[PDB]
Amino acid sequence: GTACSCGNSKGIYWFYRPSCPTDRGYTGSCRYFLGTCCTPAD
Repeated sequence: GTACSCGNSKGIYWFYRPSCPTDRGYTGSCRYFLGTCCTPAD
């Protein structure tokens, strides 16, 4: 998986995908170099 971390939140970042499915319990959303970083705590 495309791992991404925001402080303490750990999740997955999507490549150029402006559509982050928040139904996966995503807590935060950060800008990762290659796309949208959707971070819950995985």
